[PDB]
This record gives sequence, C-alpha cells and structure tokens, in this order.
Amino acid sequence: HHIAQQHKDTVAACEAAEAIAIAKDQVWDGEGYTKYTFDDNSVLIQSGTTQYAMDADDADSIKGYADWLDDEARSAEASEIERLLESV
Amino acid sequence: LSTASVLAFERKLDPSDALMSAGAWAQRDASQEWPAVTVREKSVRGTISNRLKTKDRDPAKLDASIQSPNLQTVDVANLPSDADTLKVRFTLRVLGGAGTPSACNDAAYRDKLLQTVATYVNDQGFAELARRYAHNLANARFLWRNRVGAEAVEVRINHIRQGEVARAWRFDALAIGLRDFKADAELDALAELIASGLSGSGHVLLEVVAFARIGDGQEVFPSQELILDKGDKKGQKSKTLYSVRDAAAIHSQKIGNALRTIDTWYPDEDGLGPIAVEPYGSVTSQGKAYRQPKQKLDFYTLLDNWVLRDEAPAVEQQHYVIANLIRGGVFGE
Amino acid sequence: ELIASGLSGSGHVLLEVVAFARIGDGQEVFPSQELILDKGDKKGQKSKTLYSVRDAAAIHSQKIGNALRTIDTWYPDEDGLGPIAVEPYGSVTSQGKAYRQPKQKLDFYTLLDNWVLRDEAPAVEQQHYVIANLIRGGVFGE
Amino acid sequence: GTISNRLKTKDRDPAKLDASIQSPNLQTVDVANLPSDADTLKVRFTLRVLGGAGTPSACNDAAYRDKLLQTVATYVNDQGFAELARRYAHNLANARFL
Amino acid sequence: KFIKYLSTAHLNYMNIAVYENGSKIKARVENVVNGKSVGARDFDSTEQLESWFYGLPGSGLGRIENAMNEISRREN
Amino acid sequence: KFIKYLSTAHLNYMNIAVYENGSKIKARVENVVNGKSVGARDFDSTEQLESWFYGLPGSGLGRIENAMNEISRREN
Amino acid sequence: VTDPEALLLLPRLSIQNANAISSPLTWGFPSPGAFTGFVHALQRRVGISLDIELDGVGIVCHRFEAQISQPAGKRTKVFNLTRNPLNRDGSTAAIVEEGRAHLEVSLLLGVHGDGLDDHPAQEIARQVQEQAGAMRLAGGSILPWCNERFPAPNAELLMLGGSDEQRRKNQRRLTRRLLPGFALVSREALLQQHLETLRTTLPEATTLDALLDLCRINFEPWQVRDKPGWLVPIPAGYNALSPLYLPGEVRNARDRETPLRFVENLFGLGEWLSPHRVAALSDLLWYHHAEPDKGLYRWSTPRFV
Amino acid sequence: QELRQFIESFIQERLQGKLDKLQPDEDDKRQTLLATHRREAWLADAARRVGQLQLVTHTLKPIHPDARGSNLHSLPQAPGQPGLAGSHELGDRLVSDVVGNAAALDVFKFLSLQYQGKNLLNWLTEDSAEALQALSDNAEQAREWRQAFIGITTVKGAPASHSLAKQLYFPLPGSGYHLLAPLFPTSLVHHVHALLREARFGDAAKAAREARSRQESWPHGFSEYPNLAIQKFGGTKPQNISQLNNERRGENWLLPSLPPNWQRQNVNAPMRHSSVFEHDFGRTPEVSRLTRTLQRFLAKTVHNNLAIRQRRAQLVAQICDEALQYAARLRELEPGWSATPGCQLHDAEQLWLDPLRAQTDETFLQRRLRGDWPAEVGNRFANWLNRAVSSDSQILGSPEAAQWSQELSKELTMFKEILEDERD
Repeated sequence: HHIAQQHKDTVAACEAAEAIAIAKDQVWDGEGYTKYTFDDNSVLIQSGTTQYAMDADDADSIKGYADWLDDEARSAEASEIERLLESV
Repeated sequence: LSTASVLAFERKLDPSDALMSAGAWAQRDASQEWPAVTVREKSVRGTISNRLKTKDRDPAKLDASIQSPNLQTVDVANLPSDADTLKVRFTLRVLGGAGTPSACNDAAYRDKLLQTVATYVNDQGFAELARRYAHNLANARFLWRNRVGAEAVEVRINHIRQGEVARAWRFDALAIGLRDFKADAELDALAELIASGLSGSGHVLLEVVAFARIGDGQEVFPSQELILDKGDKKGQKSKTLYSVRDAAAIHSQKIGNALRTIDTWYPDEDGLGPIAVEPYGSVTSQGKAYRQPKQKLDFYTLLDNWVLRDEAPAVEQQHYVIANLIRGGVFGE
Repeated sequence: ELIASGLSGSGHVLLEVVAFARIGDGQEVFPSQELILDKGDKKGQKSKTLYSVRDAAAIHSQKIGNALRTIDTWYPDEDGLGPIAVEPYGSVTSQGKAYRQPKQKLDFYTLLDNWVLRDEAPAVEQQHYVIANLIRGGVFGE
Repeated sequence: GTISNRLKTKDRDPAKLDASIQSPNLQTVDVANLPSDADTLKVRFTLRVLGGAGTPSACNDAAYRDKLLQTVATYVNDQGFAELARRYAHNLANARFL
Repeated sequence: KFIKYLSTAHLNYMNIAVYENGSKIKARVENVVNGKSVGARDFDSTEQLESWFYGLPGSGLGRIENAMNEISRREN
Repeated sequence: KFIKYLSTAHLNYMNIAVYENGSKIKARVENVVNGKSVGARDFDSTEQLESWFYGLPGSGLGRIENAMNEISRREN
Repeated sequence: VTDPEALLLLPRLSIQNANAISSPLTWGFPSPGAFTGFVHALQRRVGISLDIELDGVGIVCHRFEAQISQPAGKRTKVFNLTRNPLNRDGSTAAIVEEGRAHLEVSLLLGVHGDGLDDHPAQEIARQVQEQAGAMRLAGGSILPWCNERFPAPNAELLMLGGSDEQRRKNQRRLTRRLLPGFALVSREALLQQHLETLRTTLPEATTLDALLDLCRINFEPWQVRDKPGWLVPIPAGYNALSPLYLPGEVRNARDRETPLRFVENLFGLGEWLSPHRVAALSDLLWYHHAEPDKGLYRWSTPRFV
Repeated sequence: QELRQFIESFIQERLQGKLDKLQPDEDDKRQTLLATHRREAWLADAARRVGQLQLVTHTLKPIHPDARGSNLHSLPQAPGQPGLAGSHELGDRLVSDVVGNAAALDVFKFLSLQYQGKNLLNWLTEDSAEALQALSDNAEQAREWRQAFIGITTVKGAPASHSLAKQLYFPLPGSGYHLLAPLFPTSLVHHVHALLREARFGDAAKAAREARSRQESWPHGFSEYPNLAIQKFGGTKPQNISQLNNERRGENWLLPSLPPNWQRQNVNAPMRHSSVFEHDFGRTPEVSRLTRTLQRFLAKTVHNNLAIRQRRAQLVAQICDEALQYAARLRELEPGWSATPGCQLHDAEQLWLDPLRAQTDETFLQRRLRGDWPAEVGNRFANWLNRAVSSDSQILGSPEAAQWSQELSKELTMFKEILEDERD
C-alpha cells in the first residue's frame, strides 16, 4: 500500500513489491488487470499506467476497490467482491 | 559443486492394489474361493448438523434450513450376513539399487552421491530400515480403519521364487505392538530377507494376506474416490468407493503410505509415534508440518550438507535420508 | 455394565440382537424405503421401492442407529412428549421442529465451546448430552 | 389411486373434479408380507461397541486436542458411562428398532 | 428480501431459494450449509415462477433436480 | 390412398396398414379402434414391401409381430 | 525397417496405474511411443549383454479399464485423481490432473542378433521376461506373477527358415494365444484417400481428423454414415520447430551431453483389428525412423496394407 | 499517412472513454497529462513496458504450473508428412494470444490494430521510412520503439527449460540421442475446441436436432461426439494460467482413443437352460449391428457399385472373426463344463468349444474326443448366417449370388481352415 505511495509512479519498486510480497492474480477482459496481494491483505490493482492500492478490513476501501471496474469486469469479480463481505 | 538441477529417484518397495474378500473364521486355511466384497448404494435421510454463522444470516433461512431433512445417496460395503472375517490380499516387490537416480544433470554430483550412499551401505547395512519395514508388515498398518476394534488379526507372508512358496511366515498382529519396535527371531529372518532385497543381492517378491474378525454383516472400509467438485453439478450421489472388477479395493499408494511409517526422530515430540517419511515431514490429517526447514533437520538441508560439504549428520538422520531415497521422488530445482 | 465396560475401552463387546413379534397370519411388514426420482423418461416407473439384500427385505443400519440413541429427555421446551434422538441443534425431521435452538444456550456447539475453552462446566445432564454427541460422532469445526 | 389432496379452489371447477376422476392414477408399488401360514416376524442384527470416545480422528490444533482429552478424561474420572449405557440398555431392552 | 425455499427437502445440501428485488424476483440455486450460490435466474413475478416451475417434467424431487440443472446451466 | 391391411387378423387391436403416396408406399403400424399410429416406414413399391416382408423370420402372426417390432423400432 | 528373424512374445503383461492421457487431443489407450521406448530400454539393458537386437513391438491390448467417472447424467467424462502431500508451508497444494488405467497387453518383439546360435530359446525368452518383470511399461508398474502365471511361459519362433507349413502352422499357434486381444496398426493411406475425397472443398488434414472418428448423421431430402472400420486418432510423431542446440546451452536439461529441440506432437490415424486379418505377424511391429535434418519424426508399421 | 489518423484518433477515443469520470481538479493536470501524453508520451511509456507481456502460440505452463522457462511463438515451417497432421496446417486464423502480466494489454490491442486490413505488421518490424512519412517522428523514437515492438513476439533472450517439462530421449538410426522438450499446442487446441463447440451446438445444430424433434429435416448434416473427456487446467484459478477466458475455464476436453474391448461383459454361457438352448446364436450388440449393416446392403444396385465391391467382402470377416472372439472369451474364463441336461445338440458345440480336461479323467481321454475336428459348426454357422441376413433371389438370377456364394464359400473355407487345429 505505502510501497505504491512512496513509489506511486515508480514501477521498478513495484517490481520490488513483486520481489518481496506474495502470490499474484490476473484479470482478463476488454481491459487488463494484475492484482498484487500483500501480507497486510493489500491488493494492488495495476492497469497500464494507473493503479489502486487497496486496504482491507474496511468496506469503503473495498468500494474504492470496486471503483476500478467495467461492468464486464463486474461480470467477473463477483466471487471476489462477495468474498470480501465478511471483514467486520 | 552445485546441486543438480534435475533429480529423480524411482521408488522401491512397490506394492499393488489390495483386494478384499469376506468369509468365515476357522475356514481360514482354505481362503481361496471366498467371494469378494461388493460396493453397493444406499440412500440416506439425514439432518443438517454443521456449523452455521451469524453474518448475513436471515433467521428464516436458518430455521428453514435446520428444520428440513436432507437427502443424499452414498456407497457402502458390508460383509455378508453369514461371514465375520475380512481377507485383504496384496503383493510386494523389493527392487534394490537405492542410490542410483534415473535423471541427473551433473556427472560429478552423481558420482559424489554414489560414493556417499556406498559409504553408508559399507559402514552399516540395511538392517535398521528392513527391521522397521518388517515391523510394519508384521502388524496391520495397511488395515487402516479395519483394524480398529477387531477380535483377532492374523498376517500371513509368503516368499515366492517360482510357481512355488519358499518360506512362509504366520504372525499375530495384536500381540505385536503398534508403537514399540521390539525384536524377534522371525522378524529378524524376514528383515534379513528384505535387507537382502534392497541391497541388490537377489529378487524378492512377497505375498501378504491379512485376516480380521470384525463381525457378522459389519462394515468394511475401502478407499474413497474423488468427485472433483468444480463449481456446478454437485450431484445427487456422494461418497463413491474405489473398486476393481466387481470387488472393493484399497489404493496402492495408501498401503505404500502404511509401509514407510519409520520416522521416530522428530525434533518436536517422540511421544506420539512414528508417522511416515516425507521431505518436510508432514501429516495431512493433523494439518501440522514437523521437521521444518527453519530447523536443520529437513531432507534437503541434510542431503545438501552431507553430499556437497561432507558434514555427516547423526546416524538416525542418515537413516532418514536413505529412507527418503528408498521412497523416491522428484528432487532438484 | 457390559456396554459401559465396552465404551470405556476395557474390552471388546460384540452383541447379537434378535427380535420376535406376533403380528398375524399374512399381515404386512415394514422394511425401509429407498430413494427414486421421477424425472422425464418414457412409460412411467415405480413409485415405492423397498431396501433389500440378496433376496430378503431389510432395514438400513442408520435407522437402527437412530433408534438406539434416543436419550435426550432434557429439552428446554417440554419433557412431557418423550425422548427423541441426540442431534446437534436437536431436531425432529418428521415433526418439522428444531428443539434446542442456538438462540438459547443449550446447543451442542455452545456447550462444547463454553466447556472446553472457558472451563464453564454446564449442568450434569447437559454433560451427558455433550458426551452423547461425542459417542454419536460427526463432522465438527468450521 | 384416487383424489384426496387439497385444492385451492382457484382452478377447481366442479367439472374439473369429474374430469380429474375420469383420469388414470395407475401405479405400481412394492409390498412385503408374511407367508399366510406364519405370524411371527424375526429381525436380526449385530452391534459392536468400540470405545475410546474422546479421541478425534482429525484435528488442527494440538493444544485444543489436549484440552479436549483432559475435559473428557475429567468427565469419565468424575463419573462413569453408567447413565448412557443405562439408556442404551433400555433402548435395546424394548423394540425401538422395530 | 428472502421469501421461501422452493423445495421442502434438501437434495444433498442443495436447494433453490427465492428472493425479492422490487418488481421482480430472483431464484437462486445455492448450498445451504455454506451459503454460496451456483447460478441464478431472474423472473418478473411469482406467477411466472410457479407457472414455469409446474411445467417442468417430473414430480417431487425429480422436478427440483431438473430445476437445479436448469437454473445452474452452462450459459455458453 | 388406403390399400389393404398387411395381416388378416388383428393381434391385440394392432395391425400394419399399407398406404399410397405416389411413386412410393407407406407402411404404418397402427391401432385399429382409435386410429393413431406408432411408427411408420416408407417403401418405393409393393414388390419391395412383399420382398422385404416375406424374408422375415416367422410364419403367420409371428411374422406380423416381428414386422410390428421392426417398423415401430426405437430409431435411436 | 529391417525384418527380424524371430518374434519373441510376452504373454500377459498387466500394467497397474498407466497413463491414459497420452496427447493434448486424444484421450484413451496410451501412445505407441511408450511401447517402443520400452523395447529400446530392453535394448539398453539386455540386448548388449546377450548379443541380440530388439526393434519393434506388437500391441495386442486384451483388457483396458480407465479410472473415470460420469455423474449428473451428462454425456461427458471426468477423471479420478489422487491426493498429494501438504504445502511447502503446511496448508495444501494445487491440483494437477493425470490420467489412469488398469491395462493388460501382450507384446510381440523382434530379434536380429546371433544369440540363437549361442543360447537356446527358453534361455533367451526367460532372460527377457525376467528383466521385463522389474520395469515400468507405460508410466505405470508391471504386475508380478500370481496364480495366473499359467500363461506366463513365453514363445519364440524363427521366421525365415523352415517349410511354409511350419510357418503357417506355428503362426496359427501364435495367434491362438493372442486370441481375445485386438491388434493396432497405422493407416495413414486411408487419410490420404479421404483427403482426396473431401478435396472438393478444402484439403486440410486436421479437420479431416475431426471428421473421421465421429457419428456423422446425414439427413434425407436421417442416415448414419457407414464407418469402414474401427478407426481411432493416435499421436504419430514429432515435428520439431526449433533449430538444434548444442549440449551445454539450455539450462535444466536431463543431461548436458545430448542435443535438444522443442517439439510438438503430430496426429495420425490408427486402427484396431483382430489378429487373424494380418497376413504375416512380422508386418505388425511398431518401428520409428527419423531424419533430423528437419523436424520429422513418426512411429509406424511400414508394409502392413 | 493515415497511421496518425489511427494513433492520434484512437488514443483520443480512449480519452473519450475516460471522459465518463473526470473532475476539474484532476482535469487541470489531466489536460497536459492526457494531451501531451496522447501525442507522444503514451507510446513512450507504453513502449517502455511491452516486455511484461509475451505473445507466444505454444506455452510450457499447462504441463506444470510451477514450471518457468521457454515459451515459443515460433511456427516458421509446415514441412510435414504426406499423411500426418498437426498444427502446421494452421496457415491463417492464427489465434495466438497473450501470456504474462495482464496489466498492459493496451499495447497488445494497439498492435492488433496494425493488421486491421493492412500490411503494417511488417512495417512494425521494418519500414522505418513508412514510419517517417506517417508517424513523422525522430529516427531514435520510431526506430527504437520499432526495435521495442518485436520484443513481444520474440523470446526473452536465452533458451531455457525446467525439470517439469517432460523431456524425452529419442533414439536415432545408429547414432546418439536427441532429448526433446514438448509443448502444449495452445492455438491448435483453441481452434479445434472452437470447432467442437460449433459442432455440438449453435445455430444449425439446434435447428437440425429440432428437426429431429419435428421429423421435418432439410439439406444439412450434423454429427455426435461419443466419449469426450474433460481435462481441467489451473484448478480453482484458471486466470493465472494465461489466455483462458470464461469460455475456457480450464476446459480442454479430449477425443476418445479407446480399444473396443473397453466395455467388457460377463460371458453369458452358464449351466442355465436359457443360454444353453440358444447357444447356437452367439450374439452381442456388435454382432447384430454388423448383421443389420449387412442386411442394409441389399437395396444397392450396380448403379453405385464403388461401395458394394469393397464393403461386402470385408463386412463378413468381422462376424466370423467375432465368433472366434466369442470362443476366445468363453475359453479362458469359464473352465467348468460338467455334466448337465441337453447333451445331444449341444454336444457338437461342446466339442467345438473344447474345455479343459477333467481332473478325474482316466486314460480314455485321448480317444473319446481326440479325433474331433468339428467342421459341422461351420455348417450350423452357415445356416445361422443364412437365416440372419436375407438372401435375395433376384441376386440369385444374376451373378451376385455366384460371386456372393463364392465369398461365403472361401470365407467359411478359411474359417474351417482356422478350425483345422483346434485340438492338434
């Protein structure tokens, strides 16, 4: 999360975030996403230039995590948004 | 001397699929025409008795879900109503030559490995490992849940050279302990047979037959197959059972799991008992992984420190490493 | 004393149970009924199959096992009806009711959590209920 | 068969009943009866009593399992299995399984 | 939002639940113990639900197996 | 259009009727009292009908039972 | 492609836990390459020490039962996998998928060497069987002897010498022990014929493979198209795309002494038969030839027809 | 020079896709951040990060997910055999898609607009003068980016493999070995599975099987696929295995390759009277299927004699050889042939199906049935073939029953010729 704020446009330190952190997701539709899961349950959405750093244990930041989707991207991801409907 | 990037060891102690056939005790010596135990279906009307949460839980769905019966179709295998003895038969080859890999990049690393294993065999034989293998064939580890709650379990082991029988052993599985490896004359004879097999000094084919008194019409326990459960179509049926041509059976790798329970050398606790030999020595049912790589007792750590650097570990850890080479596997990067 | 000596692990207990009933000449007996599903095939089929073994009518094993574990005379609602069998969320499928609700504090999961984790021992009869559920067995946990 | 189910009387006209009992309710069932010269049912089964009713077969935690075994062993040491085996003996005594 | 279960007996933990969204209803095949659903289908009123459901080939739980195999159909 | 019955004696209300469509004939297994048919089969001429029919295994009404079990065959 | 003098026969080899995937597009009975590579492994373990030469293999395939499943009434099939040990960390792993079979097969062979003058027939066949009893035939184990060791004696038959009555006599003595099995050959000339028949629209061959082994329902202005045999798609070789590499170039090879290319399989047509259609049993063995100037590999039975 | 009307218009259209969510405080930086990028710097920052993707047509990953190594776009040649088929017959319709970190496929669709009815893909590997007329930028920009655009369709820079890549030795004509690393034909798999999904359902398949519901068919022909087997890649995450859409959620299924005794049976010859009375038939569904196929070749005249000159001769061999398979299955399975009723008409078939010798057999067993070369079951078998398939007399007036009678003559002759050594 903070790693894409001190290096918010430095993609080389995002490759360092690939070097340090844990497993990765990908999203294929009309657009294209990668998802970097972290140990603090922080998933970096990455798309071309733009990005979004998610903060779990907060449903408003998951609303912001759903602010970066097409409705075809919301044709997928529904088992990922409803997966995060527990954290209180 | 870096490690080889490709390593692969073929397994030794190759078992087969065990077949189950039921009959009557004291008709036990003529156990050759006994009919097989068949797998059949039955329906089961149960209630829903799992745990139910409190988040996103409408109590109408809750009380509507608890107060309604569940329907389901399972497979069972039972003895016939006029038979109280389970017969489980399988065979076992002992190949031998337990140091030579089947695939290796380096030639210096492979020669160093063969000098290490040949140094181990020349310093001490295969008597320890064949003694513990003889104890796992002595009792009835390969009767997993069928052993639990039985009156008398008898194991008969035959050695085969031709269309004949060379030497026959007849044991008693309940007198022989489950956790205490105590010596015996017959177990030293059969341990000399297995130890003579793993060293490459001959051909060893064994026929293992197990007998258990359970009860008239009770339930036997074959091994259970996979319904993959990929999203949709859960299906009406549940608990399908493995079989061969109209007979219930156990998988070969489960008997092979039951034979290689050697490891009494955990760092954590030697009070529980021997559980089987794995790299990162783990138990799937308990959900725990003994022998962590953060310690220095892992198979990869001991093998790297004993082949590349000549730092020989303790003797019992050397028994662990050679036990992993008899297991075989896919090693290297 | 024989069964209690069996459950404690002090020996091996195998029992043979034989039951005899006078019903009448040529009357009807009641085996257990199997599952069929009327789907879309041709020319119809049966509507009532009965469970059998090799040319003999029979009863399922879990129905006898249901008949053996009718212990529970300790409902919060009413002890006047009678003992119905031991279940977590202790329920009757025929009556359509679920006694021993989780909104109370008499469920098996609630008593087991309050008696293992927190050392809050319940009443003695509820302890008989919890150990009866452990003799029943099942799939517990999450 | 016959017609003995409830009706909503939202699509139940008096001609629909006569038309529905013109209809076939033909059916094939299974029965089991005693022979005509026998008046006694015999029901035979067996029963194992295993024992060791505290040890689970699968458990993640090791502390929770040891606490569970101390709880069950505390129960058995405080009082035996006499109550449960008394009620099991009463269910084998009569004929609940009939 | 929840209305009722469509069948009165669960066929191996699976059942069809009927939901309400305003001017439309939502039938949804789902597991009972967990809660996660496998496929869904949207109707306009309960008269369309019962009028479509009672036209399925079957009776009893063969009808609910055909309905679960219809709503949770592979869409492509 | 109708030509004749193929058998001279009805075997439980069932008989094979022979029809004409122009340059082809139509054998059709049918009930007699009602009239509705169960399966049909098209031939080119009556020589093909008798040449095929007299090669069936049987004699008398076993031949017409085999013919009714042949024309009204499950096609799949 | 050299005709053998003898035909060594292995009677009943029962594979436990075979590999029933065999290709990315076909499914069932495994590749011919396992059954030829087994013979070359016998050539690397026996034939240099008994001075014989093993070239081909004859598939007979008495029995085959794949561990499959078909739930939910669908007309498609799934597999029956096994477990794996736990995670590196200690939770669980992913699930790869693997086919499975309980095979039983008989294998003809082919002998060229001079060991017949040095050793009798029972010695040669006994050494070959008692080495093949400790190997793994198609990715799975070979079941050892049991009470069904009664067909386990081998046979061996010199093919060139002797009168023709002994040729047809002992040949029919062989084919009464391969009697329930169904042989397997390669029939690509039929595929060229169907290319010339469907050459009105498009001469593509992969869509011909998609339009051979299937039930073509052709309606009437419905008639099922008559199948001229029990045909089956099999993998039939490699058609390497990459140029060849020196030994010490590619990281993670098996050994650093033999060259490499990257290959893909090559799909061909095969046919299951009865063994009595075959004119001479020496026209049944699977060979594989090559020309590594280009990427062109194949298994074949040349001169079957 | 309409490439500037491709780039400078299409990036503007993607800016019109970004006009749906635009605030003025972000538009104050997004004016130059979108326009000054949209002229020149979108291709610079996009061209810098092309190497995160990889455009190949054969991927190593479905062999094992943990395996890292060499994926290949290389399909340069189709030199294949006169009779063997593979992924060399693609030619056109090259569905080659993206493997890699999916965050930057906007470059890939940008490279997909080159082949929109034009030969600019060769102008993306070469032809920098065409980039001087159309793109009209500096030589370092257009030529350096042109060097950086081939790098999605080519390898990373060094050959590699893995210990989970199924490397196989292959012996030579008297020479050494070539160890080979096979791959997964992903474009061929996607093409063939597009064909199978077009065949199993679609427009004309639902229409023609709807005509099977209506018995009202028209000129069309469809087909049916027995025994397709599902193979699943990735597990619960078919996204990380790349290119797999919702249409292909690890869903690669396999055409069957079964040997035709995969469905074994129980051999129906017990001591019961039902199989003992009708033992002369010896039928399976395969036997009656071949017999009815033989009956269906009776309304075939000489007008289409290409089929009947070949198929009728082969068509009778499988029935008698299938009867040899029936005595095969009866032989080594049920060795118990004791005494029972009916030993006068089932006595010639008993000596035809010669069982094992009894354990209580005396010295009078080399004379009781030693000279039993039972050529009478070719006569009973001939009567069974004659009563099974119809023998037309209009083919008897012609030479079709002299040649046909010659075919059954020599075929039953060779069948008895196999039967000459049933005991000796």
